[PDB]
Amino acid sequence: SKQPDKQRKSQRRAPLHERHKQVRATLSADLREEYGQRNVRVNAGDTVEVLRGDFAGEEGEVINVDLDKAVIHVEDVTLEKTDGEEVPRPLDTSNVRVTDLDLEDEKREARLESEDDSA
Amino acid sequence: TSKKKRQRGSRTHGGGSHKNRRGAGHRGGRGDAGRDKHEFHNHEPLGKSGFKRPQKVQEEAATIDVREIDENVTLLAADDVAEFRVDVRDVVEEADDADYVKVLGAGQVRHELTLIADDFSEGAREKVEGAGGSVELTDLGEERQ
Amino acid sequence: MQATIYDLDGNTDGEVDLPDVFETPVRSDLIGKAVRAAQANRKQDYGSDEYAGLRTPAESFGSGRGQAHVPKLDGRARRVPQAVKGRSAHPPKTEKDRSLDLNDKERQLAVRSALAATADADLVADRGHEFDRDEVPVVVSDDFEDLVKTQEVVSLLEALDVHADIDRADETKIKAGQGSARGRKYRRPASILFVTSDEPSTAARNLAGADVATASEVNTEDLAPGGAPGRLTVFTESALAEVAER
Amino acid sequence: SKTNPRLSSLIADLKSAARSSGGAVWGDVAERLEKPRRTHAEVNLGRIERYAQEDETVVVPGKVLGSGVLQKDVTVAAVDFSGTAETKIDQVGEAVSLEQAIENNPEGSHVRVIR
RNA sequence: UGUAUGGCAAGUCUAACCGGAGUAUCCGGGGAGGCACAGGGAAACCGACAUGGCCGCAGGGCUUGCCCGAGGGCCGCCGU
RNA sequence: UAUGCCAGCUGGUGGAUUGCUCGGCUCAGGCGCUGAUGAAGGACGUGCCAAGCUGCGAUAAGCUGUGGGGAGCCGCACGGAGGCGAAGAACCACAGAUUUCCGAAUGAGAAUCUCUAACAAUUGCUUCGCGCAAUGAGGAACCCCGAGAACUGAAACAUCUCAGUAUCGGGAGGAACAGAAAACGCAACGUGAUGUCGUUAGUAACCGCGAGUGAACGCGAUACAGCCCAAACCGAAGCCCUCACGGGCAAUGUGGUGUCAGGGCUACCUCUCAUCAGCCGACCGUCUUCACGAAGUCUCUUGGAAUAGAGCGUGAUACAGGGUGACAACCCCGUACUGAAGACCAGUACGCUGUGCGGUAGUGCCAGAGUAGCGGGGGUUGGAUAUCCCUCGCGAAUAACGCAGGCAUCGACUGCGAAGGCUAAACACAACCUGAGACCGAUAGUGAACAAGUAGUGUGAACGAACGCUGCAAAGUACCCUCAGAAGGGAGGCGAAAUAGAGCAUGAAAUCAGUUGGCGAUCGAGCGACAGGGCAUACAAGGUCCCUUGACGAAUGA
Ligand SMILES: [Cl-]
Ligand SMILES: [Cl-]
Ligand SMILES: [Cl-]
Ligand SMILES: [Mg+2]
Ligand SMILES: [Mg+2]
Ligand SMILES: [Mg+2]
Ligand SMILES: [Mg+2]
Ligand SMILES: [Mg+2]
Ligand SMILES: [Mg+2]
Ligand SMILES: [Mg+2]
Ligand SMILES: [Mg+2]
Ligand SMILES: [Mg+2]
Ligand SMILES: [Mg+2]
Ligand SMILES: [Mg+2]
Ligand SMILES: [Mg+2]
Ligand SMILES: [Mg+2]
Ligand SMILES: [Mg+2]
Ligand SMILES: [Mg+2]
Ligand code: NA
Ligand code: NA
Ligand code: NA
Ligand code: NA
Ligand code: NA
Ligand code: NA
Ligand code: NA
Ligand code: NA
Ligand code: NA
Ligand code: NA
Ligand code: NA
Ligand code: NA
Ligand code: NA
Ligand code: NA
Ligand code: NA
Ligand code: NA
Ligand code: NA
Ligand code: NA
Ligand code: NA
Ligand code: NA
Ligand code: NA
Repeated sequence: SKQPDKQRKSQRRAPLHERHKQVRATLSADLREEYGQRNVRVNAGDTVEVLRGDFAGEEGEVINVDLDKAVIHVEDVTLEKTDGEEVPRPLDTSNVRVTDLDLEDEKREARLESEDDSA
Repeated sequence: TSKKKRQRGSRTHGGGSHKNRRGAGHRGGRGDAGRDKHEFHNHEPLGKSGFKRPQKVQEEAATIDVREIDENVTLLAADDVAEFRVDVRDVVEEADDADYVKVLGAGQVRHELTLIADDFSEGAREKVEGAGGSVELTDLGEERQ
Repeated sequence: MQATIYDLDGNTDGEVDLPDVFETPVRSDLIGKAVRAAQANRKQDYGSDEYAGLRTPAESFGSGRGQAHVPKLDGRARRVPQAVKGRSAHPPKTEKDRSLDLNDKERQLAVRSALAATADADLVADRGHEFDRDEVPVVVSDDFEDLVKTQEVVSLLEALDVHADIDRADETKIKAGQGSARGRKYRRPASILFVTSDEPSTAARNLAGADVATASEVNTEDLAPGGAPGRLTVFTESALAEVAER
Repeated sequence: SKTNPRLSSLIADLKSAARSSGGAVWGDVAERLEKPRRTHAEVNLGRIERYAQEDETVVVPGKVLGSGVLQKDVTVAAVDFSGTAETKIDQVGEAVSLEQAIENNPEGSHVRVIR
């Protein structure tokens, strides 16, 4: 709807399969040109470049994608706990850009290429 | 700024002693209570007066004074011009749900008028004939006797 | 008077007589009344629950225990207006008539007057609109009604030295106050009104601050947003014509 | 507190005249228009016909309405006229706005106030 | 029932509702009906001064006290 | 100078304030019945570890199929262990499987268990056998039929009023009810089923003629729709169960005809496009859901972070709303445009099949009885003589008759056929879906933003709270010292910030600890206002002030 409370609500309570659209990131210029899409659903295989946080400028491989929290783990984008363990600093796909896609899934590549569907 | 808007701080809001604006006792009773006792003043006296005739036995006449006709004879260019001649029935509004159209004699008549209506007043004729005019009575108007 | 017609390039292409209505003496008081009414008439009825605070059998113990005669249940005061969780003494009510009447003659007169305020470069500039021009309203050929791209309308407006107004309206304001929580976070200046004849300009409507209307039903709010007369407007050859008999 | 911006100006103009020129009627009309609308004049033709005289401008400190008949050739000046009034008048004379009268006759001479 | 402001004015206003649309706003239509346009009388029934006279405020005129004097005041006269 | 007074500072207590909104409140559109095929509700179960909530039912946070969806997932719930998913899981839609016990609860009994084949009970049909069926109970209110107060108003009070209200009994549906004139009665050469809306009108009418109460016809609208029996005349030509056989019903009449454009019968004229039964069966629209969907994440500065400032650029049938480390059309979801599906409209409209409409003359063949109507007693209504109803008693005609038109009787005139029946659409509500807001913003708004009808109180009926906010990211504090110590403390680490460190944003007042200034153990109490002195004071936001002399100089005045 147009009411803020309902907007935020539908986004926070959206069922798992609708959570997919929440983890979409913009595609690089080449990839945009190559597949006819402005963005894509970030996957655990894709390579990405950080465009906004304190890690802006760094690239890495998407190590994890949580649909529930709508966040991703990017290789080397970490935080150092007190004990010394290096843990991941979650990122919002909105501040990220896909530079390389993992296309081992026939289905993903298919959708990624059809002109009538978006991946 | 209105009177209402200036009450905050007044405590009593114009009612005088705070012992005043309580219940109906402050009004001498609910509604017209005591209209025959403590508040009889300005109330019409008690009692019955007269009788009414049943609604469907009552006639309602559609009336108009000569003054109205006469003042607009020229303006009534959409009505017969003779040596004027007008059928009141077509002039008086509310002449449908009316039991009949009657011409009254209020004002002057500065034209020779030939008026046709269901009824006329003595003075309506006197004035219309005195101005060199005639008064034609409708067939309905043929109830005079 | 006469109004210069412009072609989709911004060049003069004849000119017709500016209908008489644009000579109606500007009447801001009447215009304001018409706009205040239109705004009130779309307001929604509201009010608290008829029974809020009354769902309780709370009673006053009366005298004897050194307590005020306040209704209480399970040791807590209730129902009365001075009590927490108590009823609201004189709350908003659904039954209230939040609408405003306006005589058709009075409203029609304000429409005509707002129309007239449109053909006054000084008024229009005072109202706040930004533009470099002398003739106003800005009249255009009926071919405007066939444009399709917003970008196209932009150029035309730049060619008419009237695009500055849209630059003015290209800045939303984030309002102070809780309107925000109810979906009224933003607000922006009113820019150009585009009156056409067949249908509202699909091509111009998205322009920042713009409003599109049709001569048969363009209204007071259209001509004088917020009751303020003199909106920078652009009529259509045929629009200008229809408006005359309003 | 008048609301009509036009009525306001008219009143300010009626004064400026009363003060500058010698017009006393103008200041008189201004003082009446300033008073509550309910006190303003609502005159029908029949009354103008009865007390107006040629070459003497009829000044109505209110509005002229169309009831009755007017035969005299007089120049009536009012704040406003009902469409019918203005029409019947111009057929035998001239209907004029106080704003015009103030200009044609700032001295407010040869005028008769009618309410 | 008053009052202030505003529209229209011997009239004025639409109600439900209908069409349009930018779709609760808004534009157009809708006068059903209401109040006003005549009253008096229980009723039957009957049915009035678009001005005849005098004072006179404001305002106007004049040859500077003298005229014309809306409104207002006092009478006449008219309907029942 | 103790005890101590006033103001402040540092720290606390407290949780106001400001900001925020996962909740409310209200309006609007759509849609709307469930249950013996055992509902709704409840009990008890069910997870690797499981207390609450949610889901589910011994196949127990689930099983199957089809479609969608997609590289993740194992509910809220972020642990530990482990597992599932390219054999396409998660998740969503439709359909199906399973679905304990109590519960209308129905074999019988019982505080959710138990005892020895069950429609218990009441009915209809009936193979007279529970063989085939029905009813029961629920639901937010709405709806219909019954029973029916009082406080109160009348400034007391009895009729009246509150009010046919509250509450109670019985029951239907998605809507109910009403409904094709024994009407109306602008009286007419007129209207033409019924609801409802606007008006008629606070009119007529009622009334200790007090207070108060209070229509209708008509009109303008919405939506429109009109039919079936009983009887006459026919007289088994009929209907139900069953695949069939066969059985049951039916002369106390199944079935044909017929229903005030009266019909039937007899004799003719003409014709059907009415009506009724049945078949087929939507468009559009509306509501919801879905697919697709344009353009910057470029420079410098600031910052922990750019959705900021300055600069450059772009889309727009899209500048609604939301998200994202700060103000984002162009970063992500969306939004405009186009398209798809489902539901409702509706088994309706249109179309079709079948039947056959109507007219003339003749005929006293037929046409609903405790009725119409009268009287006694009450209730109810605006209903007054003239509302509607109940009760007791009495009681008619037969169309050549009867009822009505606001007192009764008789005549005239006009209208209309009661005592049998059915009937779409327009209207009410708001459970359910979705949308909206000059509504509230955590003492508000629902009782309930939180475990909310929760905790808790009462034998019970019933009653009933409070509690929202770390951070951009848990980076949720390693190591060392101390200690009885997973306490606490010290030191230290993270972060822009820990005085953001866990009921953790901000953090008021009352008030408490410490401390600074002033006062202070010989002195008097509305705590101050106005004057004037002491002492005290970083900046900033105020910059004036003191003395000699001189000028001016009201009243007054040596
Ligand atoms: Cl009478
Ligand atoms: Cl007059
Ligand atoms: Cl009728
Ligand atoms: Mg593709
Ligand atoms: Mg409350
Ligand atoms: Mg504020
Ligand atoms: Mg009429
Ligand atoms: Mg049992
Ligand atoms: Mg009493
Ligand atoms: Mg009903
Ligand atoms: Mg009394
Ligand atoms: Mg009553
Ligand atoms: Mg009636
Ligand atoms: Mg039959
Ligand atoms: Mg009663
Ligand atoms: Mg609360
Ligand atoms: Mg007890
Ligand atoms: Mg805090
Ligand atoms: Na007072
Ligand atoms: Na008081
Ligand atoms: Na009283
Ligand atoms: Na008395
Ligand atoms: Na009529
Ligand atoms: Na309660
Ligand atoms: Na106390
Ligand atoms: Na309302
Ligand atoms: Na009318
Ligand atoms: Na529904
Ligand atoms: Na659990
Ligand atoms: Na189940
Ligand atoms: Na059964
Ligand atoms: Na049996
Ligand atoms: Na009393
Ligand atoms: Na008493
Ligand atoms: Na009584
Ligand atoms: Na972002
Ligand atoms: Na009786
Ligand atoms: Na009748
Ligand atoms: Na709270």
